[PDB]
Amino acid sequence: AVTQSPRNKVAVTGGKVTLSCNQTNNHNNMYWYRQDTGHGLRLIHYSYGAGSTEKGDIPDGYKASRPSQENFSLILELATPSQTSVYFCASGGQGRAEQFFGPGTRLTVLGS
Amino acid sequence: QVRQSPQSLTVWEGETTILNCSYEDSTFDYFPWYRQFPGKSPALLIAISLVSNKKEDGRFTIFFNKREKKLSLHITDSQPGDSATYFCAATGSFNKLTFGAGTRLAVSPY
Repeated sequence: AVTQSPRNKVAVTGGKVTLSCNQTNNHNNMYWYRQDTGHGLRLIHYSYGAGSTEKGDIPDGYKASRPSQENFSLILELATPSQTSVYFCASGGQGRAEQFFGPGTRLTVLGS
Repeated sequence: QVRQSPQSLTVWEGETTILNCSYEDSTFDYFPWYRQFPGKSPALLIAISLVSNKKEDGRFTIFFNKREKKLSLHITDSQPGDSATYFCAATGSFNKLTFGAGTRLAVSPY
């Protein structure tokens, strides 16, 4: 049961903005994707455990923080209309690579 | 990387739906498929490992071919409601999936 607190987020270009995740049911490592009609799921960082953070396929332009299992936040200091998709958080923790996606958070970077 | 040829599809509440996938990294083992329902999050749905060459779970079936790294999931009696985006994922890392780009399908009924 993964939770994406705010479903609709908006921001002005060049403005810090964070995306938080929470997961009832301890599933050690979490993730951080961005839905973009053209290329699916596409991951940007993710952590193995509480204090870890590892780059993904789309790192740079973002920053990730795993303050402590359960919650996992993805930070965007200095927004950009380039990062105006849907951010999906997901957890998991066994072989088979079964990932559990949250409901999603739509981000619109106003600017231009 | 992963590729899905299908991309955007429509079928008659009937026929078989075939969505194709492909990958290159020979490091890859085990490939699950996820299906996203319009306006909702992705969820798993019928996965396979190169060990075998087929897997069934209802009308959902995956056909896998070793080199010439092609994979393809078949939906039988493609019914409306099966319309989703259908993502093809591949891997080999113990949870962590490298995702394809998906192929949105919609089954017109009646």
